[PDB]
Amino acid sequence: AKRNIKPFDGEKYAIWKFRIRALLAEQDVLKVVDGLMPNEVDDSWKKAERCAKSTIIEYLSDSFLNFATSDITARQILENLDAVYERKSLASQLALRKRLLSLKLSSEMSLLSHFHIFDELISELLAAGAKIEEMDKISHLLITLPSCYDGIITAIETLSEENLTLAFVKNRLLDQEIKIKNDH
Amino acid sequence: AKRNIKPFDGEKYAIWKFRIRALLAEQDVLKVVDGLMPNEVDDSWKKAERCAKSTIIEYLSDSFLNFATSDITARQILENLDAVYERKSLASQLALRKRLLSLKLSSEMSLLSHFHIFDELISELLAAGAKIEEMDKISHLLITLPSCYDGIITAIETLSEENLTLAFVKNRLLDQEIKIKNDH
Amino acid sequence: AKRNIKPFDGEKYAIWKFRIRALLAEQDVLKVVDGLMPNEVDDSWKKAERCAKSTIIEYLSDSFLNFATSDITARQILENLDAVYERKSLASQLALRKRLLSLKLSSEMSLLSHFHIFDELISELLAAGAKIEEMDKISHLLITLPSCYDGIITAIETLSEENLTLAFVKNRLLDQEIKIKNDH
Amino acid sequence: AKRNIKPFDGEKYAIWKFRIRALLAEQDVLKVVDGLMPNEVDDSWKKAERCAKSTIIEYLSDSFLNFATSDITARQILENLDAVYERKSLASQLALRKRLLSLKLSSEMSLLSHFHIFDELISELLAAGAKIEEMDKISHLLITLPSCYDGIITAIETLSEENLTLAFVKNRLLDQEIKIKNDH
Amino acid sequence: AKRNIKPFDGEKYAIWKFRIRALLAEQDVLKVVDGLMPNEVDDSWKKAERCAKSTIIEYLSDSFLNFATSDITARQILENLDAVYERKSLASQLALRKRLLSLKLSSEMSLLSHFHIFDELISELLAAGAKIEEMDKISHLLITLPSCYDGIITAIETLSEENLTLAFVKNRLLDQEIKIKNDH
Amino acid sequence: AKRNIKPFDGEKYAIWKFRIRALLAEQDVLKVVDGLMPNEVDDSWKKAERCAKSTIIEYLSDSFLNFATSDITARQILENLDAVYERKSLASQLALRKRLLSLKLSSEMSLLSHFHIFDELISELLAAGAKIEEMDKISHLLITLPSCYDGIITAIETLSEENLTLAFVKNRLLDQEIKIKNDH
Repeated sequence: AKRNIKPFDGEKYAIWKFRIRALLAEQDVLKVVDGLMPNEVDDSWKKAERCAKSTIIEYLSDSFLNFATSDITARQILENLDAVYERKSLASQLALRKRLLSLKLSSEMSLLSHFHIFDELISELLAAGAKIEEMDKISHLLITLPSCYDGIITAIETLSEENLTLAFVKNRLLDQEIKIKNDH
Repeated sequence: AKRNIKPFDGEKYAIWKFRIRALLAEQDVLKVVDGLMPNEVDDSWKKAERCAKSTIIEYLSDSFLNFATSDITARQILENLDAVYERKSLASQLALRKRLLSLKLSSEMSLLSHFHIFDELISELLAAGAKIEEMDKISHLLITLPSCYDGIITAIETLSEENLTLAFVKNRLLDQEIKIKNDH
Repeated sequence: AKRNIKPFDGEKYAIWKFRIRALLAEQDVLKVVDGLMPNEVDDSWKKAERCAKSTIIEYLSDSFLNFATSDITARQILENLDAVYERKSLASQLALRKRLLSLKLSSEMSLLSHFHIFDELISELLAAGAKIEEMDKISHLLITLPSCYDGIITAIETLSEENLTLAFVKNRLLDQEIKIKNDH
Repeated sequence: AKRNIKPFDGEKYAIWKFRIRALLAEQDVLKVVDGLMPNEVDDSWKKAERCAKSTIIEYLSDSFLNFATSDITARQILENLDAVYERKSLASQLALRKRLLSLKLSSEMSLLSHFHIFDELISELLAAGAKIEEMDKISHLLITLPSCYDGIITAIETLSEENLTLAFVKNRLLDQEIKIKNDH
Repeated sequence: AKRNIKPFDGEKYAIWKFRIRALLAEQDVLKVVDGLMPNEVDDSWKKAERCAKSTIIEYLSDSFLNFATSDITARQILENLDAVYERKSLASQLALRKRLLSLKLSSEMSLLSHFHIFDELISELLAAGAKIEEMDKISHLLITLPSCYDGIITAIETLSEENLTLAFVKNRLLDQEIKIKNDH
Repeated sequence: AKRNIKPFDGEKYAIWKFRIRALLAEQDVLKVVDGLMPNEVDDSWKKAERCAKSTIIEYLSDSFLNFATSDITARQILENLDAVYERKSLASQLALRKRLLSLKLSSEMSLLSHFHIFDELISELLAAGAKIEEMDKISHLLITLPSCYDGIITAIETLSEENLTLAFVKNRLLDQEIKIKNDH
């Protein structure tokens, strides 16, 4: 159905997995991957499993068929791909946190690309066994900015830590980005 | 279904949203986005929800999938996108007003491209939350023109401000642009 | 359906309009644009309106959607496009007559491309609002040719008016250039 | 359906008409073009007429849409195109005969390509209604050959004028061409 | 259906004929061309003949459409193309046999291009009415490779013969080439 | 249906066979290949056989059409292709082992890509009839790493050979890669 999914070439596994899961959810098949295996399986379950396996095999590049050649269901294929490409290791978290704690904003880059990079790093941390909530994301985003945003950083941190959301902080930062680009 | 929609890469959100809304209306699915949530859900409503969510996910770039990563409906995805990209802000509208006031037609550019740029700026300013009347758009268009159009700028302002539509002014400006190009 | 209709980008509006109308007629949707609005609208009429609007939006560039941005029917979109791009402006007619009269053939040119250029100029001129019959088209085409064609030009202008058509004249000119190219 | 059909740009009209007729016959729609118009029209006839007209418009270049701008059926479009193009002017027949009378075999061209070109010329001339006997075709083919085939020319002329066929002459010419290429 | 069939332009007629016959067998139409004229004014027979003619015409280039312009059955069209491009002539067969016997192999081209040339020569002999079996093909192939392949040529020729194919020999020769390239 | 299948040209036969089998299963046609032939054949079985043969032929290159020239079914084509290109021979697997020995890790390549290449080679070797135990896979993986992994290799070797799996070794090597890339 959806043909905007680039075949898995070993790069950007999160995006491919998300698009495959969305496409499966379109066809009322995502219950196979997530839902528990019923004690008795009927024709509908078999058809759903066949459709999920066919879709996953179709959206895998030629070199990656070996993840599906064996007699393994779609959920097993996704589990194997997740284990190979999204592994929960403390070393990965420790390596990624140092990059996240040293991610300054370059002058030539706008806050939209910087926000995209920061969100990519946060999602990569969350892929491993990390527990980062909204407040930690806000704190990292605030500490990953140059000195021109000191006023908004001081003002935002004074706000109560119960209604703060990442979108609100991002909008407040973009407003001062617009203000700052005028004063430089 | 319709592959003329450019994936949303953070630029020209109004066009992308309009195209997505039109595509959803074609499939008889737009009732998810705008129609009220029924008290009792059925198979048709769930199918429409899934189809709308899958279409929106299909027509988003790889960077913007975090708007749909959460288990939320297509209506909520569009609401979040509206709040993050079509929010009403005063600083942004002030910057757009400055850009409109500092907009000058270049010699190389033709009046059609200048009109397109002016309409884009007006649409962005209106989305930013600045109410603009037709006469304000007409005055901006008149003052954003070079000295070659001074005669027609003076002539147009003398007309009564009761049926002066932007289309008539644009047509007259094109007609005199033909004469201006004839004399160069 | 058909992808042979190039998206509208401000050039060759008549061809795009005709192809869009033909595509709408193929899907039995042209009654929306041409047929009178019924007093009571049913599911079929609104479905046809949605299909026409989606088709026109799909075959419009991202810069030309400002007309359709307002929630208005496709018939009004076509009417606005016609008013903007097919307007009875005398200055455009005069400029296109001046360009058409001074349209001498170049040495490095193919007469099929010359016919294409002449026909697009004529189509633009008719869009400008100046009616040109057949005889004027043949006269302009004949006067646009060099002196090497004088024999066939005189033979054609000596022929009867009833048998004189633009396509027949173009065929005669092709037959003559075959000899001209052979005789070199 | 068939994408092998080249859009009609004013050249080789017979090929385009044959391809379009075959495509229409594929969809069981050619009955509209060829069959008599029924006194009472139904939904099927209207759908077939719409499909035929839409296909003809789709497989027409931008320079020939004027043949379908008027509100006419596909039958009338094909009739007008036949009237304009399915007629051989005196100059066309004279040019065909001149090409036949001045046809020669080049060094780089093989005998298969030359035979194909000669057969194409004969087919085009017969399309104009010029009856040609087999001996005339044989004489034309023999005089269009170089001087390297004089031996087989002398051999062929000595055969009785009762069993001379074009196929036998072509086979003998190819057999001699094999030796001629060997004798170099 | 099958679009891998390239349009016939007087090149590699055997491949095109095989693909066309396979496509006709897909639609159960081969009875029209291979049957002993079981004509009994059947509607199914007429439909099959029309479908065969349409399929043959679709996969023919514009140059070669003169082979099917007349009202001849698909069997007659295939027979005419066979008589034109598969001519049983002993002189051509002898010349091609000389070409095979004096083939050898170059110093720069890989085994794949040499195999393609050998396949072209063998197919042209089979077109020329020469009866060649698998063993004859292997014997012709194995006398053209350089002395670097003698170690595998002797081993292949020493085998028990019986059930060995040209494809297996080609695979072994490609493996030997892979082993050779590491040294030379 | 799916045109993503590269036509077979003697390279990567397993991928081509898997894609062809998947496509046949999609069309409800694969039952002719795996399922037993019924004693009495009906029209449905004949249609499925025709579809399978035509689909296999369509995705065979012009060089490999000789595998289906004779009157054979899809099963015969697939079994002949298996016998020629999927046979379990010493020569088939010795080359694969010699390629595994020379799979040195490059500096620009991450261990994810190198692990994928090693897995592809191991799967190809398994398809070559050479059964490989887990420890052999681990040793083959370990001998392809540079001197930067000496410590982890020694630690792995000192481990007991009871529950040492390839996944555990790969995870340890990836953690060591993180540590190494940190130390540069």
